[PDB]
Formats: sequence, structure tokens, C-alpha cells
Amino acid sequence: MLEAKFEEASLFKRIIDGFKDCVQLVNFQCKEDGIIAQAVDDSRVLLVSLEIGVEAFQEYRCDHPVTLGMDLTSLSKILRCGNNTDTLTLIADNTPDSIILLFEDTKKDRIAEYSLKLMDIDADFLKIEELQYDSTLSLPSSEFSKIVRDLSQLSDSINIMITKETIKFVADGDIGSGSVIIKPFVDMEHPETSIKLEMDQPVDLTFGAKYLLDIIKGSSLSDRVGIRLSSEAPALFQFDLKSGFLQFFLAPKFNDE
Amino acid sequence: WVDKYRPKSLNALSHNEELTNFLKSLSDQPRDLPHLLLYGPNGTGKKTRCMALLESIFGPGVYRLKIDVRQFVTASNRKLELNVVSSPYHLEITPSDMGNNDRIVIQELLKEVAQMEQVDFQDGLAHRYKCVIINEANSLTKDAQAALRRTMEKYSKNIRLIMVCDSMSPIIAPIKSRCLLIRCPAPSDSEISTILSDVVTNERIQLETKDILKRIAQASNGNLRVSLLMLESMALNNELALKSSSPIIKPDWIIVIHKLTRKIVKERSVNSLIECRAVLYDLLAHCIPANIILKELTFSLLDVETLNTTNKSSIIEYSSVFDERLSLGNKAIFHLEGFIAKVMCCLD
Amino acid sequence: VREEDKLWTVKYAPTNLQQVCGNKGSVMKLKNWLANWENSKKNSFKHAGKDGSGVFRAAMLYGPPGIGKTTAAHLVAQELGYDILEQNASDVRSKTLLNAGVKNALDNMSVVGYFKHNEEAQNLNGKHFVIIMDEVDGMSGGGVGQLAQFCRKTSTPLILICNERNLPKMRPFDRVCLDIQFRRPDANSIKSRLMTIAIREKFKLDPNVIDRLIQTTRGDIRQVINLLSTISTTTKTINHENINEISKAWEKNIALKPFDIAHKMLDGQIYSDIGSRNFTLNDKIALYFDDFDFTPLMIQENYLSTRPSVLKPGQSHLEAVAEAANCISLGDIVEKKIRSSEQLWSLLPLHAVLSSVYPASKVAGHMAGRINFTAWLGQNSKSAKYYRLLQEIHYHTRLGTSTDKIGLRLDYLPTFRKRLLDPFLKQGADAISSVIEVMDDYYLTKEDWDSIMEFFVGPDVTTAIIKKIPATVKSGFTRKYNSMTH
Amino acid sequence: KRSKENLPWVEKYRPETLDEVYGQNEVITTVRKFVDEGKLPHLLFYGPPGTGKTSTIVALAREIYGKNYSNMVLELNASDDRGIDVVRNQIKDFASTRQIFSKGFKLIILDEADAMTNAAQNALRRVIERYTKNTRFCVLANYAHKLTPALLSRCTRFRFQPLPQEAIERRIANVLVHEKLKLSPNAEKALIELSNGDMRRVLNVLQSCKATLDNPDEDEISDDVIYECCGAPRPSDLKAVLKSILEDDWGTAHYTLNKVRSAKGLALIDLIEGIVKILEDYELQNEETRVHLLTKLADIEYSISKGGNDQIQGSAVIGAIKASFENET
Amino acid sequence: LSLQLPWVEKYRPQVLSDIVGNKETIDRLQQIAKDGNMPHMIISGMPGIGKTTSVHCLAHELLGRSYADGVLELNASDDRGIDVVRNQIKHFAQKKLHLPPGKHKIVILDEADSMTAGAQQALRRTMELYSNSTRFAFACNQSNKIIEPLQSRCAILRYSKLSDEDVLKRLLQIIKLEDVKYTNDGLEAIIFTAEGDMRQAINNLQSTVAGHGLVNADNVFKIVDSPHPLIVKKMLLASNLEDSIQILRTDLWKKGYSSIDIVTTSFRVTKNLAQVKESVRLEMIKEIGLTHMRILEGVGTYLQLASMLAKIHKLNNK
Ligand SMILES: Nc1ncnc2c1ncn2[C@@H]1O[C@H](COP(=O)(O)OP(=O)(O)OP(O)(O)=S)[C@@H](O)[C@H]1O
Ligand SMILES: Nc1ncnc2c1ncn2[C@@H]1O[C@H](COP(=O)(O)OP(=O)(O)OP(O)(O)=S)[C@@H](O)[C@H]1O
Ligand SMILES: Nc1ncnc2c1ncn2[C@@H]1O[C@H](COP(=O)(O)OP(=O)(O)OP(O)(O)=S)[C@@H](O)[C@H]1O
Ligand SMILES: Nc1ncnc2c1ncn2[C@@H]1O[C@H](COP(=O)(O)OP(=O)(O)O)[C@@H](O)[C@H]1O
Ligand SMILES: [Mg+2]
Ligand SMILES: [Mg+2]
Ligand SMILES: [Mg+2]
Repeated sequence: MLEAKFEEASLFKRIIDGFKDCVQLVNFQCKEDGIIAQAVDDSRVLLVSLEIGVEAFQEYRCDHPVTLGMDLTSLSKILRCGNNTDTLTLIADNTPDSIILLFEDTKKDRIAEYSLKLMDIDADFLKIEELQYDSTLSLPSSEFSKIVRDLSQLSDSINIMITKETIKFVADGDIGSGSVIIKPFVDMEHPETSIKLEMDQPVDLTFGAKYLLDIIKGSSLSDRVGIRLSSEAPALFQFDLKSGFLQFFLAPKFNDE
Repeated sequence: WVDKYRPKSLNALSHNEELTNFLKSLSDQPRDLPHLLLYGPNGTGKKTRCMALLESIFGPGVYRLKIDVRQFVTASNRKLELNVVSSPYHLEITPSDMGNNDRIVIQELLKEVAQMEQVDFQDGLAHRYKCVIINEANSLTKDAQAALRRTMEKYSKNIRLIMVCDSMSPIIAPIKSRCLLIRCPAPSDSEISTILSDVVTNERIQLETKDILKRIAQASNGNLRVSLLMLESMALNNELALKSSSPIIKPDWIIVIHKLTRKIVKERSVNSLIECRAVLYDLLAHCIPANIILKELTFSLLDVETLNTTNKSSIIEYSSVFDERLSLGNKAIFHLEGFIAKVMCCLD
Repeated sequence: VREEDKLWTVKYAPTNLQQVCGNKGSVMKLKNWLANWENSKKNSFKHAGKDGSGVFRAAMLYGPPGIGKTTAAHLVAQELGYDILEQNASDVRSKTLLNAGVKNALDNMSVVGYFKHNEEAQNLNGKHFVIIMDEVDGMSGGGVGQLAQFCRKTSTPLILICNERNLPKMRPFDRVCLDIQFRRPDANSIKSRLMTIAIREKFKLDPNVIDRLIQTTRGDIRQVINLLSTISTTTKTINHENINEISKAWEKNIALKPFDIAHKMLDGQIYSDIGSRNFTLNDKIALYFDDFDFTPLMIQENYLSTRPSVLKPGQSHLEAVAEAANCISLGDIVEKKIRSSEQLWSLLPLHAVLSSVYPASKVAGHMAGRINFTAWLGQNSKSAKYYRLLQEIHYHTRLGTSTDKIGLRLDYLPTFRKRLLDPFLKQGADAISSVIEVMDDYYLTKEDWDSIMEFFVGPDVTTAIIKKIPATVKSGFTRKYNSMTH
Repeated sequence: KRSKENLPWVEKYRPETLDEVYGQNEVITTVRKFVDEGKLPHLLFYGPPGTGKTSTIVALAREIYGKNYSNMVLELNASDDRGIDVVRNQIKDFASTRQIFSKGFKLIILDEADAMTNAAQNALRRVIERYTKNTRFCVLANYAHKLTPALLSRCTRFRFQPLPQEAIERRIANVLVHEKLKLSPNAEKALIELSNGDMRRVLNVLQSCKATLDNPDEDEISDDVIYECCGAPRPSDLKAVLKSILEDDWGTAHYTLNKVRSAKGLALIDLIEGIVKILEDYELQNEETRVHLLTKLADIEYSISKGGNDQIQGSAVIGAIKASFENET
Repeated sequence: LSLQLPWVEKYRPQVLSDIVGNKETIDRLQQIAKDGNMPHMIISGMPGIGKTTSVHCLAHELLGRSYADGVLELNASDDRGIDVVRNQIKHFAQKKLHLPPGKHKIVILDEADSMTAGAQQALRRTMELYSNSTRFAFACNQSNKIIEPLQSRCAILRYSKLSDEDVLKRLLQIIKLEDVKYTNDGLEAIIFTAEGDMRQAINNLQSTVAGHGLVNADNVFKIVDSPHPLIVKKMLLASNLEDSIQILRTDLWKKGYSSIDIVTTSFRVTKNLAQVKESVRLEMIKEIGLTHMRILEGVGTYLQLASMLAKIHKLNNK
């Protein structure tokens, strides 16, 4: 069995909306600790990894670890046909079968019981985030979104360069170029606007613009995006939730030069 | 007249009594009537017998028809429109209208009418199956034929398929097998003459003797509708007075084909082939089926007496070859010109 | 700025009309037209000139590529002190953007010309526009319709430049604007220019090879200039000792049009024993591959309208035509199988051989008349237009006829002619009462009566018998029909 | 519930490594030496259906990276869309970035690339060579004419010859080891001759004759069981029918044909092929005999491919054989 | 885990002198590069002769260190519609760049035969107007697929197939640089199976070298699979039907070749059979096409090819 009753309804909707049009097929693993998930992109370039503990759930009951594979399109179709004022409950039987999403209003009796037939995704559970990163930083989501969607209009590649107390986003295209250089500084009146940086070696590496534009869609969840960069390692873009976290593992674009 | 004097039941069919008895046998237990396929010569009276059996099994109110318009859409934006002849007990389709989109029309409309049921008051919904009539089934496309054959057994307690067609050969073996095959022989001269006698005593036309009706029956080659129509045209032109000396009114295209055969047998040259191509263009451009043109041309060529045995034999061989080639192509003139060139090379 | 970096085609471009080699008459006519455009505008363009040129507001330039069309159109506007407005294929041209950008510049004045020169009285037309529409052929993005509509509501000299005139898309330009034809120049016009270039570049050119240079590149002088420039970097002596390699390596592979492809594939010179190795079968198939949309239709149109020269001993013309038509039918079968389902496109060269190459080779000779245009494209459209009317009539009469759309045309219409038309001939205007009681039976109208008569062929031709009955019964029948209610 | 024994024999015995790929020794050896030396150019496997191409490339992908091959290796079979808009975005982005797990060259397997449009191959023609020092392409195909000459030239051509008798025999022995079963030598020869190189038909008819034993632990699969499972005509009555057609008259030949084709429910399409294979060995002392013998039989086979009749075609085969065996006298 | 570059890429010439193709055109390009006044040019020829590498070495030698910002190459992978050719190509054409005196900006439009006609139409004037700063260079495989004006503005430069001498010279260079044991027979066999294709020749060389070490006739004829069209050309010219049938059975059918490929190759070979006459060629092509139509409906057994060969022999013998 598996019973997960959320506190609200739009929580799961906003959670799925982070990687709605980024990945197609996911596989949630439910255990006594909470719901974990990791899914590879269609082009096998970035990986979405979500961890939500038992803190966001109003009620949680899971006896044995269960795996539930499903596509995101039908899942979003099911979440869209539910009113944002109900209470959501995920239900799974003994053996992994069609997952039951149940919407129950708090005032009038409205039982909306939808079924979702599982896909048979190969359980290649991956173990990353144990690699020591060379550089770590954290900065407000609004600034990152602004910078990236301003630099995306000039090219399709973006070079991130972390040097001695300097962060540099460089876009180089056909019509022109652009360079945004920021420095670490912390404010006492507004602790959320501070940009933090802890480096060990200067790191310069490139990424694509489409993947960054798809990643920054997750800025609606949190306000302080963390970025972990390392040579010969996937870049980690982390959004911190109130119970877990949503992390994108992006692959850097190598340079022919 | 053609449309006026037509039987509207099984006790009124006045020719081919064996087929009428067989239809009455098939009209005894309606709830066990399988799918039907009528085959025979053109203008034999297949649709009238179909609608008569349909009236015998249902109520007499099946003859009141109404035309409706249905709009379908293909994979692309090209919207197609079809006409459906519906009645409170059946519906008639002519799927041959759409060029190569018959597979959509069949698999859509037949499925739509098969899933749901019929409700009408004339004890609110309980009724028997619904009948679908398909005119010119021989022109159905192979994929459309496969769809129609598959939508037969899945939903059998709701749809009964009664198809009619002449020259049953372009019907795939599965459809030929999973349905009953009923042949409609053309009426004999002694019966079409009686039909003409009833028409002339009912319409009050002035005829001298019975030889005129015999000549009309002999000229029509057995076709009842064409014989009735030619009789009416002769009565119209002869000013309400049929005499023993009246020129048989051949349709205009028959006269064109006869002049074409004369031009062929007289002058065997490429210069005549150019005028032949012009005549074939003028004939095809005015909505004439190419297979009918080929059949009439070949039979009129064999009618020519100045040709010996070997010429007619090679002519019929080339006609069979180009008729095989005609059912596997789209540009019909491309085959008709070749057949004319071959018969010209054969004659000399 | 630099003088050597130039592409040998801009440093030597004609800077005056007396340097455009070839077609003196055409450029002279165009110059006179642009000069008398103002005088013809004074007469509202309703007075034809000596050559009948003042009745046209817009000019059209067409001819083979690389002859000086754009050069002439620029120099003729620069010489008369006008201002040049030039739009080309790189600019986005569509009815919306055309009515947006250049429609305002159709009847306005120049803003830059007012500051150019106004102190001295050079000419009164130094403040007006001459809009040069170059490369009208390329309209992949209101390309020809709106531009043709510009030819009537214009107020400034409108010069249009294209490459091929008889293309079907640009037909509206037929009689709405004056057109002139620029021909491929001979070897006598460009010879002086080429010798003067050879003098000014320190490299030898024999006056005997220039004709071969013009022959290998049919009518593109720019191609000759580029050929000379490319070879003058390592070899400065171009004479009869190496002209063969140049003429063989720098041939022009132009695309052939439906007329030329038929004229070439129907010539009895290629299929001879000598021509078979000078123009191989691979080239013959490539000739089809240039245009696989009109070549089979052209061949089927004019395969028996020629006098062959490859007739085998014993075989006459009729037998060759019969074999050609048999192969035409086989190619038609192959084409239907190609354009059917499963999208079998790997079967194209078989169609190329069956439809085009074999019937051509069978009746290959010397063509008697001219290359006739294909007739099946119009006949199929007419057949479709007639089938629509037949379907309409059949679905109108379906309530009473109880017959397919085929059995009605072959049988019913002969008697319907006797019933409907004949009373109007033998009885006159008093049979109007009877005829109507027929059509209301079959739910027909005046539109169906207009269409039914057009179907008969052979001895019964109604399009001439209709003009025989009086016009008063024609005017009374429609009134009687419109008055009464169904 | 789900286990390895539920899979059909077509997939249950899929070669895991390269060592379990028999027959194509001269290609497996070269591929192993490629991966051992460290260099692996763009490969293009070309072979008849059911030879070992996909199995070989999957075993290679497993050997190169690890037991998790479908992690850093991209695979575009005929089930995914492979238009120009796909080779533009997906393949290029996969070939322009690094791996996520380890540090090595990336592998892209375009399986059945013969089903790609010409524009897609023309677009791939440059991206296949622009990024060479990071990714490698493997093009699997069955029809070597669908590929454009350019893409065909950029890849090293490896042909997968049909499985010889020894390879199929070794595989049959290995299958009979794991599954308790016994198979007759003449049955083995008949199965080899019926295989026609297809390794899948072998396992299919083997599972069939194993199921048709009623006790697949003691009784041996004789030739009759194999001939019955696929309904193929035994050489005995085939040669009997051929002899009766060649020697006897019309009535008795038609009678014996209708008696043989109705004793086991044979098909004329298989009888034609069997008679052709048996009669190709004869020494006809003229060239005009074989011409008609092949032309008429091919026409009859093409007509059978449309299913016109069933007895008219049999008498047509009889007449074609008899009329072809007449110029000899 | 380091993967060595292939012999086709590791030894790709980076200098215009290392090109072993057509001597005259390569010398012309060399003189143009030393001078600098490079005009628009179309390079077309058989697949795998060195057109792209030639134009790339030309650009690298003409611009040197400015190659990063002076050349804009658009391949078939990148978009080449009307939008891009109108916006990006134009913006790069007017891009003000300070180059050495006798140099120019270059645009490498590879695979020109794949572009739409409208793209070339829009490109005509964009190329003609800014000739003082932009010099386009097209490199395709079929010059007929390019529209006439674009082809006429530029100076055409045809490319012929590589003769056996050039291929053997480059092969000897590669062997000398790679220290491989070889024999003359192996190199002759490689050249014979290369059908005049530098890339295919080098790939087959690397394959046989890594597979057996010694480049001998046995190894190459073992793992190179001598070209298809030659066997089919040998099959269609047999004297008696039995020899051609035996060739089809042993060399084509038994070696695992699909019937559709054999039919297509036979058609393509008969298309260029200069020995026999024209009428016999047309009749053979018609029969091969009938067999092709029979194959495409699904029935593709050996009997169909046998009957096709029988019909070709009946046609050629009488
Ligand atoms: N009669 C001529 N005399 C001298 N130079 C000429 C002549 N015709 C063309 N040219 C040269 O050709 C170039 C001008 O090209 P044009 O012929 O004007 O192109 P076009 O006529 O517009 O044909 P398109 O637009 O390419 S189809 C310049 O280098 C001119 O010097
Ligand atoms: N060389 C071989 N050795 C052993 N088993 C083989 C061999 N080739 C094929 N098989 C068997 O056939 C099955 C399918 O082979 P595949 O390699 O997938 O066929 P294929 O090469 O992909 O040809 P296609 O894709 O159908 S055209 C394998 O799982 C094996 O059971
Ligand atoms: N003349 C040559 N001399 C030396 N190497 C050559 C020569 N021609 C081709 N190559 C080799 O072929 C490869 C580059 O060829 P490409 O330029 O890609 O051929 P191509 O002319 O572009 O024809 P495509 O584009 O494949 S249809 C490199 O590995 C070169 O070493
Ligand atoms: N038993 C009959 N008695 C009188 N007329 C008949 C009879 N059977 C057929 N007809 C005539 O046949 C005509 C209809 O022919 P129809 O059924 O449309 O031919 P088809 O079967 O080819 O569609 C009617 O006008 C009708 O007069
Ligand atoms: Mg121009
Ligand atoms: Mg495979
Ligand atoms: Mg290239």
C-alpha cells in the first residue's frame, strides 16, 4: 500500500510545472523517507532530480519501497482537471499498478478519483551528488532568470566563468556579444538578495541556451538558486523547496579549441 | 416513364419469378438476414428489388427518403462533403464520389452508425438493426474495402450491409466470402415486352402492332431502364404515335462511337489517329467512363463485317490487354490512344 | 576603398549607355520610352506613340541571364537625372509589405533628391522616383498579382526585370505593361570590350577564340569575364592551343524548359550511332530529371507529331507510334504506382525511361511543326468542372431518379433534352407552362437547365441551338420562373 | 511472475557479449581488436534480416562502457521520429556535449537508418564528421540503396554474411544444452536448409517442434515433426510430384498433385519454390528450356502473390513445367 | 579512456599543398590564396574527393588568425531557409571588419544542392552588392541542383575523380607516417575497391590494418568486400544463362544481398553500359524495371531475379 495526502492541491501542480516541458517520462520511488525521482531528458543532456520528504505531506504511509513510472503529459492532464481548492491523495495498491489520484474537497463532498496507468521504465536508479564540486555559489532566482533570458537573445551558448571573487556570464553570437560580471556581497537588511560564492579553483565552462531557458522555469518555486560547477562534472542547478529540493544536472558543452 | 411505374413491394415484381421467390424466402425471418451482395448486368432492376425487400422486411414507410449532408475532414485541412439518403429504417451511401478518401468515409460513418442505435416513434428505443445500402460497390478502393469488410462481424447485431454492383470482379475475396451473393439476371424478351405493353396501355401511346416493342427490346440488349427511356423518347419524338417505321434513337455517345469505328476501319493512318485522340478527348471530357468507351468501341469494331477472323481475334486480344491496363492506371487517354494505335497497326 | 579588390565585373561595368554591348534597338526603345514617359503622362497615357509605347505606364525586361538588364535599367535612369528606387529578391515582397512600403513611394516625391542639386536647371524630373523591381521571378514569400495591379494605378516610371517571361505564374503582366526582349548578343559586340580588357591587363587573347568563348557560355557576358579572370591568374596566353580544355571544363548546365526538353529528346540526332556516345543515356535520364512534372505530358502530347528518322527496315510510322503509346501506357502505370500510397519514390528512373526516353527514341526524327503545349492539363480541369456539375445534378434528382451519377449522364440526359428543350422549339413560348412542371418535379432550377444542355456531344450540340430560339422567350422563361413559387 | 523463462526463444537467447555471436567471426574479431586498440571509427553494419547486427552492436556498447549501456549511449531506432528537425536538435545536442557519468567517447546507434528521409541523411552528413573526437556513429541497415552515397562513404562498411551451417549447428547445440531436448541429424539438416540464413526462423520452428512433442524431455524431434510444424513439403513427395509431372500424363499428374497437396494441406507457393530448388540442379542441354521454365514459373508465383485461384494456378504450374520440358526432345 | 582520432580525421590536410586532387584547380586555388583576390566559386564533384577540405584550407590560409570571425560556414545541420539567408547572412555581409589589404570575408555554404530555390534567389543580390567585402564559396555534389543566376555569378570549378596514382601516393604517405607493413598487391586491391574515393580508401586501410596488421590481398579481399556494381556488370554480360545465374547465386545471393539492392544496382549499371547498343539497353532497362516493380510489391525471392536474368538473356541473344 501507499497513501500520501498533501496539505494543499496546487503544491504538486507547481512542483510538476518546474520540469513540465523539459522531461517526458519520470519514475517516482516512494519509501519511508519520502518521494524521490530522477529522469533523463529526451536528448540525454540534463537530468531532473526531485526529493520531497514527509514534511510537505499532511499524511504519509508507505510500508515497502515502491516504484511508479509514468509520463508527465498524462500526469499534467490529470493535475489540470483538478480544482486547486481540493485535497490531493496519491494511492497505490500492494503491487505497483495504476496510481490513484484522489481529489476531495474540504466543504462539499466531491470525490474525484482518477487512475493513471503506469509505464514500465527500466529501474536504472542513478547516484550522483556525491562528487566534490570545485565551485559553489548562490544568488537570487530573479537575477539569474533576467541575466540568462537577456543573454539568450544574442546567441545559443553561454559561458560561465568563476574566477577570484568574480562570476562572469558571457554570451557570444552573430549580432554581438554580452558580458555580465557580478561580485559576492552580503546585505544585513535583505539576507535574500546576497550572492554567496565559495571557490577552490577558477572554472570556465559553456552551456546551451535552450536548456538554461528550460531550467530557469523552476524559479517559480524558490527564490535563491544554487549553482555548483566543476570541471568534468555536470553543473548542478538547485532550487530549495520547503520540504525537499529540485536539482537539474546539466551537461557542459565542450570547446573544439 | 422510368420513375413513375415502378414496383414498391415483392408482390409486384413481374419478372424473374425465381429471384422474387428467393427474396420472399429471405424476407420470412428478418432477424437472421445476413449481408447481401447483388450482382448482374446494368439496369437490371437491382436497386428497386433491394428497396422492395427492404420494404418487405420493414414497414411500408421506408420509401420516404431525405437527403442529408455530412462533412468529414482528412488528415490535412481538405474538408470533404458527402450526401446521405436517409430513411427512418435505413441509409444509402455512394462512397464512389470521393476519389481516394473512401477509406475515411467508410471507417467513420459505418463505425458511427454501428456504435449507437436508432430511436424514433412511428416502446421508445427497442428496435431491430439498421440497414446500410452501398451503391456501386465495385468502385470501392481496396483499403476502403478492407475497412468495410472488417466492420461487418464486429458489430453484426446493428448493421446489415446490402451492397449492389455490376461486374463483381473488383471485389476482394474476403468480402466475396463473408456475404451472400445474389445474381440478378436481365429479364427475357418475353417479359420486357410485357413491361412495355403495360407501360403503353397505361400511358396511352398509339402503337400499331407488337413488333415495335420487340425491336425496342432487341435494341436495348436486355437493359430494362434504357429500353423504357428509349420508348419514352420515341413516343415524344413521334408525336404520340408509334409506327412500324421508326428510327431507333441511339444515344449521342453511341453514335459518336459508331462514327469513330467507321473512321478507324476506313483510314488506318496516324493522321486519323490525331482526330481519334481529339474525339476521345471530347468524349472523356463530358463525363463518360473510359471502360464503357473501350467496351463500346471494341464491340462495334467486332460488329464490322469487312474484317476477317484473325483481325477480330487480335482486336479482342488487344482490347483485353488494354482493359487490364485500364483498371491499373489513372490517365485513361494514355491507354485508349495506345489501344487505338494498336488496332490501327493490326488492321494494316 | 580599393581598385584591385574589385570582382572584375564592377570595375568594368558600363558607366554609360554607349558601352552596353549588344541589343542596341531594345535599349534605344527603352530610352525613348523613359524620355517620353512625361509627355505620355500629360496625355493621361491614352495616346499611343510612334512605336505604340506611350499607352503603357510600366516597363518589363526579360531575356537570358547575364546580358545587362539591371545595368541598362540603372544607366537609363541615371542618365535622365532621375532617382533610383531598387527592390530585389533579398527584400521581403508580399501584398501586405508591398502595399506598406513601396505603395507610399508610388506617388510621392524624393526627399534625398531635393538636396542633391537644385541651384542649376538641369531637368524637372530630378525629384521623381523610378522604382526598379528586379528578379520578379522569385516570389516564394501578392508577388505577381499586386505588382500587376501597381502597373495601372502608378504615377512614376515603373521598370520591372525578370528572366523568363512565358512562365505561368507571371501571366498577368501580359498586356498591362509594355515589355521588351533582350537577346543573347553575338560575338561582334563584346569583342571590342574583351580586346580592350586584354590590353589593360597584360595578357594575350587571340581574336579567334572569343567566338568559342561566347559559344561555350551562350549569352552570359559576365560568365565570360569571370572565365577570363579566373584563368588569367596562372595562364596569360589563351589561344587555340588550350581553348578545348576551357570550353570543355566551363560548360553551362542550364535547366531545360518543357518546349526545349521535348525539342531535344525528339531530335533524331542523339539516337544515332555517333550521337549515342556523345550524348549518353545517363544524360537523357538527367534531361527528364530536370523537370519530372511536365516532360511525360509533353512527350505524350507531341510524340506522334513528328517525322522519324530511326525507323527500322520494315517498320512504318504507325507501328512505331503504337509501340511509343504502349510504353506511354506502361509509364503511366508506373507513375500511378509511384504517386500512390507507400510513397514509392525509388521507382522514378524507371518512369523516366518508360514514359519519356523509350517513346522518344522510337519516333525520334525531325519535328514537322512547332512544340505544342500539353493539352491534358486543361482537359482534366474541364473534366473536373463538368463532374462537379454532374454530381450537383445527380444529387438534385436523387429523390426521383434512383440511379448513380454515371447511369444518369449516359441515359437520362438524352430524354431530358427531348422533354425540356424540344417544347421550346416546336411550340414556342406557350410551352413555358409545361417545361416548368417538369423541373419542379426533379427540384431543378435555371442553373441546372443552363448546365444540362452543355453535356451533349456529337450530332446533338446545344450550345448552337440555344442561340437559334428567340430572345424574348429567353427573357420570359427566367421571369416566369422567378415569379412562381415552388 | 516476470522472469527470463517467459521470454520467447527469439529474445531469451540474445547474445549478451560478443563471445556469444557465432558466424560473423571476421567482423567480431575486427570489432574486438578495434575496441582493444582504442580506436573505433564510424561503423556501418549491412546484412540480411536476422544475422546479428543489433545484438553485436548492443554487446559492443555493453563491453565498451559497462553493464549499463543504455545510460550514456543514444539509440535512434525506427520507433522514434528521425526527421530533419530531430537530427538538427537532438542528435546535434547529444553530439556537442559531454557524458554525465564517466569520461569517454559517446556512442550513437542509428538502427535501421534506411527508413530516413534524404534530407535527414543530408543534414547528418556534416554533423557526423564535425564532432569526431567526441562521438561515434553506428549505422545499421538492411538495404544499402536507401542511404545516400555521401553518408555511405563516411562510414566503414561491415557486411554481415548469412550464418553458415557450422554457426547454426553450434547455436542449436548450445540451445539443446540449456533446454532438455533431443534433435535428429536428418532433422538438423532439414532445419538448416529451411533456415535460409535466418537465425530467428530456426529458434521459432525449434520452439514449435518442442511444443508439439507432448513430452519435451524424452522423445526426439524427427524430421516429420519439423516438416509438420511449418507445413513445408517433405523432399520425398516433392520429388514424387516432380517425377509424376515430368513423366506421367495429364490426368494422373493432376490427380497426384491434388492428392499430395491435400494430404498435409500444403501450399502451392512452397511447392513452386521446392520444385525450382530441386530442378535447378538438372543439366538441360539447351538454353531455351530454362528461359521459359523460369519466366512462366515467376509469372505464376507473382500471380499467386495476389491470390487469384488455387487449382488453375496448379494446373498452370504443371503446364509450364511440361511445356518447358519439351524443347529437349 | 582516450579515443584516438580516425585516420580520415587525424590525417586531414591542414595545408593546401597536401591536397593530392586535381592538380590544375588546386594550383589555381593556391595562387589565389597567395594573391588574395578570391572570387565566388562553386566546387562540385564525386563524393569524397576533397572539396570541403580544399575550401577550408583555402579559408584558413586566406584569413589565418581571423578565421574565428572572418568565416561564416553554414552546413545542412544549421538552418538554411529564407529567414536565415535574409537575416544572418545579410548581417554578416555588412559586418565591418578590418582585414589585411588583399584579404576578404568568406562565406562557406557547404552542400549547396540542398538549399531551396528561394534561398538562392534572395542570396543573389546579397552576394552581388557587397562584393568588396564578401566572397561566397559553394561546395556541393550536384551542380545541376543550383539555380542558374547564382551559378553564373560565381566562377565554376569542376572536380574530377581521383586517379589511381594520386590515391596510391596518399596511401604511401599514410603508410610511411604510420609504420605499417604492406605489400603492393594489398595496395592495388585497396585502390581497386576504393572506386576512386579517398575517404573510403583510408577507412578500408585503417580497417584492414587494425584487423590483420599486414596489408595483403587476402586480408583486404577478406574484410573489404570488393565493390558491388562490378560484380553486377560482370553478371549481365555472361555468354550463357547458366554462367550468369551461377554468378548471381554464388557472388550476390549467397553472400547476403537483398534483392532490391541487386535490382537497383543492375539498373544503375545498365544505365551506363556503353558496350551494347541503345535499343537493347532500353529493353533491358524495361525488363529490369518490371522486375523492380515485382520486387516492390513484396515478392522478392531468388526466382524473380533468375527470371529477370533469363529475360535479359533472351533479349540480348535475339
Ligand atoms: N552588354 C554588356 N556590355 C558590357 N558588360 C556587360 C554587358 N552585359 C552585361 N555586362 C556585365 O555584366 C555585369 C552586370 O550583370 P547583368 O547582366 O546586369 O545581370 P542581369 O542582366 O541582371 O542578369 P541577372 O539579374 O543575373 S538574371 C557587369 O559586370 C557588366 O559589365
Ligand atoms: N550471430 C548470431 N549468433 C547467435 N544468435 C543470433 C545471431 N544473430 C541473430 N541471433 C539470434 O537472433 C536474435 C535477433 O537477432 P538481431 O541481431 O536482433 O537481428 P538483427 O541483426 O537486428 O536483424 P534485423 O534488425 O531483424 S534486420 C538474437 O536475439 C539471437 O537469438
Ligand atoms: N586530395 C586529397 N588529398 C588528401 N586527402 C584527401 C583528399 N581528398 C580527400 N581527402 C581526405 O578526405 C577527407 C576529407 O574529404 P572531404 O572534403 O570531406 O570530401 P568532400 O570533397 O567534402 O566530399 P563530401 O563532402 O564527403 S560529398 C579527409 O580525411 C582527407 O584526408
Ligand atoms: N418488375 C418490374 N416491373 C416493372 N418495372 C421494373 C421492374 N424491375 C425493374 N423495373 C424498371 O427498372 C427501372 C429502374 O432500374 P434500376 O433498378 O435503377 O437499375 P439498376 O438496378 O441498374 O440500378 C425502373 O424505372 C423500373 O421501371
Ligand atoms: Mg538583375
Ligand atoms: Mg536490427
Ligand atoms: Mg564535405
